[PDB]
Amino acid sequence: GKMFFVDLSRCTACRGCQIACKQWKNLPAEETRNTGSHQNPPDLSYVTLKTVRFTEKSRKGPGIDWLFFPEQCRHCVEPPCKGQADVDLEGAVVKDETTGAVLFTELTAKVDGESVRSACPYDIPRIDPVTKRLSKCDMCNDRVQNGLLPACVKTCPTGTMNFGDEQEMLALAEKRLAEVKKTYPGAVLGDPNDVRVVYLFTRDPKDFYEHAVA
Amino acid sequence: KQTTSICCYCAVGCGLIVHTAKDGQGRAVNVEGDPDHPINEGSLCPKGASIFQLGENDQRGTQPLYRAPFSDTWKPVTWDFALTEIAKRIKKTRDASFTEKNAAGDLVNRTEAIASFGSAAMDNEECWAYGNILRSLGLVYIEHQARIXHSPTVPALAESFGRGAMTNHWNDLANSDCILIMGSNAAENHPIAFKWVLRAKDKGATLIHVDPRFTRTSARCDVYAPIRSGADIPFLGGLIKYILDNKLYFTDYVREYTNASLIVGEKFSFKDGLFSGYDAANKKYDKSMWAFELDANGVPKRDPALKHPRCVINLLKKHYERYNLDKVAAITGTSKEQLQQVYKAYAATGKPDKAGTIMYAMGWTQHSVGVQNIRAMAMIQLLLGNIGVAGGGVNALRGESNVQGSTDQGLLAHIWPGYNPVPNSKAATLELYNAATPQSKDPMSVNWWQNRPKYVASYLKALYPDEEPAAAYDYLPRIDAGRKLTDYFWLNIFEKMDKGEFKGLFAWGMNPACGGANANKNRKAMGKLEWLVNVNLFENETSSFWKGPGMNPAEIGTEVFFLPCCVSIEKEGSVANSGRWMQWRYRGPKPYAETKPDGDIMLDMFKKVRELYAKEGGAYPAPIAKLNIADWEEHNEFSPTKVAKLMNGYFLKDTEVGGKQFKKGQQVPSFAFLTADGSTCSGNWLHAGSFTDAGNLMARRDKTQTPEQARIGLFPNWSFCWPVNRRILYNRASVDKTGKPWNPAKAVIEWKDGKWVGDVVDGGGDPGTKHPFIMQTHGFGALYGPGREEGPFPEHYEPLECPVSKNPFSKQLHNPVAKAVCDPRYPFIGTTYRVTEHWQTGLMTRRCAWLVEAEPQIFCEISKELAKLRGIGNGDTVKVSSLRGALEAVAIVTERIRPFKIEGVDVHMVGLPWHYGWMVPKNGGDTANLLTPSAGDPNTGIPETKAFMVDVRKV
Ligand SMILES: Nc1nc2c(c(=O)[nH]1)N[C@H]1C(S)=C(S)[C@@H](COP(=O)(O)OP(=O)(O)OC[C@H]3O[C@@H](n4cnc5c(=O)[nH]c(N)nc54)[C@H](O)[C@@H]3O)O[C@H]1N2
Ligand SMILES: Nc1nc2c(c(=O)[nH]1)N[C@H]1C(S)=C(S)[C@@H](COP(=O)(O)OP(=O)(O)OC[C@H]3O[C@@H](n4cnc5c(=O)[nH]c(N)nc54)[C@H](O)[C@@H]3O)O[C@H]1N2
Ligand code: SF4
Ligand code: SF4
Ligand code: SF4
Ligand code: SF4
Ligand SMILES: [Cl-]
Ligand SMILES: [Cl-]
Ligand SMILES: [Cl-]
Ligand SMILES: [Cl-]
Ligand SMILES: [Cl-]
Ligand SMILES: [S]
Ligand SMILES: [W+6]
Repeated sequence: GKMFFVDLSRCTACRGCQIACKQWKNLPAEETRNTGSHQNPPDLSYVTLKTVRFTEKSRKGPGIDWLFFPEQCRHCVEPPCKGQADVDLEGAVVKDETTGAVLFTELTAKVDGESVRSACPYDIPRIDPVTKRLSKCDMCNDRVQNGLLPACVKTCPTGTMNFGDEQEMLALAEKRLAEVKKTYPGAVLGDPNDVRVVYLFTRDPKDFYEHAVA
Repeated sequence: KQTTSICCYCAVGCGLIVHTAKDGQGRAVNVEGDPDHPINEGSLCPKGASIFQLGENDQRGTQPLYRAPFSDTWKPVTWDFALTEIAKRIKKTRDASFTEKNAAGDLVNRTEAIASFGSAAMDNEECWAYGNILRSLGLVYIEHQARIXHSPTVPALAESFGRGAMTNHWNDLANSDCILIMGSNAAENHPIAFKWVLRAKDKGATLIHVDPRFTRTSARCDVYAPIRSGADIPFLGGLIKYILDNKLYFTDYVREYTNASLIVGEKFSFKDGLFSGYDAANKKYDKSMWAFELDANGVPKRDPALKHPRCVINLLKKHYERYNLDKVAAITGTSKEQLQQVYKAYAATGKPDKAGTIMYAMGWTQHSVGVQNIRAMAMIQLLLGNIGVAGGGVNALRGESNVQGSTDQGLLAHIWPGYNPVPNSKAATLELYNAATPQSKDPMSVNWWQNRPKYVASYLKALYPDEEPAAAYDYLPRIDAGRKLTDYFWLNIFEKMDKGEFKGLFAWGMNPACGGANANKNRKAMGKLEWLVNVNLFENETSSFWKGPGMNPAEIGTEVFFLPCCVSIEKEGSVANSGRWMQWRYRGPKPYAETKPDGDIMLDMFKKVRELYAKEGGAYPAPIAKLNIADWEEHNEFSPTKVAKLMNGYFLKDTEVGGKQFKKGQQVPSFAFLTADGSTCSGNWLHAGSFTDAGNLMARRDKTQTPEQARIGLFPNWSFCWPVNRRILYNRASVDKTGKPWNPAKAVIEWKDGKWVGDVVDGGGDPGTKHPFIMQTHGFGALYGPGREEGPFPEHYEPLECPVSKNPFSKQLHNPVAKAVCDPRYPFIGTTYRVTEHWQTGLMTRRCAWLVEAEPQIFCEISKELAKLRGIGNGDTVKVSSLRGALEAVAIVTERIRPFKIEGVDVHMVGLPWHYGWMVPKNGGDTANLLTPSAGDPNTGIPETKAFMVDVRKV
């Protein structure tokens, strides 16, 4: 199916992607406050399928290493979330075989949402406290089927966000890694054989986020 | 259905697609990027990406609102009532205040009792119409955004190259080999620009950010060089010395296309931080002392061997010899190591086959030597051969979507449209007005401003087509010759308002209750107005100043009219971006509720004034009654198309000009075919060529490029840029005297088979026959710039007052041609800046829940060193205070801010966003302009918002 290649070496933390996700799905805004960071919402939630995580790492001399991580569902090739939900109710979590999207339906309201969230090695699923439905990034599966890029991919001004067929995207990831590795010797791909959202990190992925990789 | 638009935020000019329900008649249902637009290719930053939420917003105004004197509430009223009552206020105030002759007996025909602020947010056709309405009413106090961020610097580019504008354009950044971003946070403030910056990097460019702070820009550059506030001129002066010492200048370019070879007259000198001609009584220079040595024809003498001791280039070498790496490293706070690395990487672009560009926006150029900061950038670029070339230029990044256009349309007190000056009281006739143009005796100097009479006559014909230009000239108001020009500008408007000297203010598409420095003073000043007209999208801190913090509505007598305007995607018209691309956009959804496009609001207001004059008489009615608004109207509404056609201009009689025959009624094809004899009208000579007999060139969405155009991304058939579609200004400097490019792989123009191919040539003529800077009196890129008030060469004068007592370059500490208290209770250098997610005062973006979600509250950015001193931890609530006011913010403790060492003492910087205001959201915080001084600048008359003294204390 399809794959995202996310070149974090080009991210300006503009948060176009974060906003474009909400504009396309007409998602509500959260109540947020500043608690000493640009990062907000602080976490994914039932109404936030993507947030840009900001981490400052000290470096000797002027400036810092400012790490940006636009988090989303990895659309796992063999998704653990689905293994858990299926025990309660097939149809809560389904795989779109055209795109590779892992999709939550309204039937997630009838499964053990806590267990589904715990099964995810990237800690992605989020529960609505009211309806008990689960939400996360759906890959903009309906745009993709209709020949459009995901909202967060089309909006990205920097070339961070890339989307296409898995062969094309894995070839781009390999080529781009070699190139970026020049400037960022610790650069690596995130779990490139297990997921459909392949991040290029500029250093230890766990510096970007504790669940950046499995 | 589906329509195209152009983002309503920053001057990148990204394209949008808008989907509207009910086959294009209902509400917007989606707004996203235009995948076919050549600048953004469908990408949008969070501001563009949330335009849907801006338009489809239940907090927008729905209809006009009236606040009675001493009332604590709004009353909803009809448009017909609101505009009739406003017309009556305008007529009463104009009739009472109109002065035919000034105290000296000179004709001025003005009212000084009404001021107007705004706006770069309006369409170009709306900006042009607005200025003409206000001037037809006799106004002279007409200002907007451009005074604050662009006016302090644009004379630097006019002095250096002959025009005030960004020299290249956004896509052109991708052709650069070295990008110096200095006085700009482009990744946050011009985000789509980083598409092209990072594409330059992909092709091997070095990206350098010179900034007091580490920002989202810095995160993506190769080199981050910290600089202490106000130390830019030292930094740039050091780069000039480095280039000269290391022989890295592009010799043939410097010799031929700059004024390097010109001989400066014997009266020029510099000693002890003072040029020759200094008047110490009035604190100004006699610039005639800076004249070149003229020959028997009145033309500057030249020594192309660059041997004469008074050659510009030899004077320049001598001037900059003080700017050694040790002194520069000591004042900038940039390590000698990092300075060398930046200088080496940037100076490497002096090679003919390399280009470097400099990007600046507002940064800290507001102060009295900001002009000289930019002058230094222009000079570095001329030494390296980077002016006129692909990937080169001085990319002076414009702020608002249409600030380029609002300035072009003369929404500033000193200019009519097209940069023709507002006449002063001694310009008694049109003939006297026209007498003022400097001439050249140099056959190779085009000196294009000699055509100004054609543009002034054609402008008068657009406004008053049935009147002879000499007669129409008497309809427009004049400023006093005897007064300082800054008396008519932004800061002095506030000062006058606080002294009770204005009866009325239009706050048209601005929020000065948050945008003006020293908000406490300005909010109280607004209570001295009799009447205030606010035209905006939402109720705001300006509309509602009378119920603001600490205000008692029962004590404020000001009448307020709030007129709700429609968002960008609800109207048609053009906006001119930073690269001068005049881009057409369409209506998607119908105007929300009873909101109206500005053009409809102003035209209806003016028509009601005209009706009052027709019924009652009053002061000097002719300018109002005879104004040609019929050319502006279709369907009983404002017509963007018809106003754009008039701004281009058309023939008012059969005309032979430029060796062609034109018929009465045809569009003027370019400003080359304007006349001074009443045969042509043109609302704005810069627009002549934008809307021809071929149609609306601004509305072209054509990516057709020749191979030469495509290689550098000119996109000449995508919209239209002034002047006459020259995408890269000064492009004759990009070739040798045979017309061959310095860099054929990235040619801008090239002489092939008897014609210039590529860009439209900036100045017609065979190769080697014309000097490349056609708007300069003498035709050269000016390394020595004797029109600047502070001197012909940039020189460090401390823009900081409080922490500096000594200047290491001379005995002159501060600008010798320019009352900070420096109270030790406020020991920190406060500064204000933007984040990616919010817009300006935040009037717009504080209404958009997705942007609030990301950046919900005012914050205060401080170093670990300042946090340690004050006992502040990350996320603590702090009180930031100054002599002018105080506010609360959330502390962000970050290594992205570091202390400055200034004269052996650590001096701490406190960063605040200026995007917050008391109206919305709940718990958002108030404007950082509570803190900022209004004292203002002697030279620029420009406020201080980038370095002002504060305290920060834990709450
Ligand atoms: N997201 C967003 N974009 C905007 C706007 C907005 O409100 N939000 N406003 C628009 C407008 S109207 C304008 S005019 C432009 C202005 O655009 P910018 O000039 O880029 O805006 P700022 O962030 O105010 O300042 C730029 C940088 O100048 C740095 N600086 C401060 N003092 C100095 C100094 O002494 N020297 C140097 N070299 N740098 C210094 C600051 O640290 C800051 O990072 O942005 C436009 N774009
Ligand atoms: N401390 C501090 N102060 C600053 C600055 C700073 O860096 N620091 N920046 C300065 C600069 S560079 C600028 S440009 C000014 C900006 O100051 P202002 O222009 O007063 O700021 P806003 O009103 O927030 O600017 C956007 C306005 O455009 C309006 N608008 C949008 N579309 C339309 C439309 O179609 N018609 C009309 N009529 N209105 C419309 C919005 O409603 C809003 O009022 O602030 C200046 N003030
Ligand atoms: S990232 Fe988690 S929620 Fe998404 S497909 Fe994989 S297991 Fe499921
Ligand atoms: S793919 Fe679609 S749903 Fe997933 S983060 Fe991007 S915009 Fe949101
Ligand atoms: S839109 Fe692109 S550059 Fe901006 S935060 Fe998202 S991934 Fe990074
Ligand atoms: S704010 Fe500027 S960069 Fe962002 S989408 Fe609008 S025009 Fe483009
Ligand atoms: Cl609808
Ligand atoms: Cl009433
Ligand atoms: Cl008329
Ligand atoms: Cl095309
Ligand atoms: Cl003050
Ligand atoms: S601006
Ligand atoms: W601005």
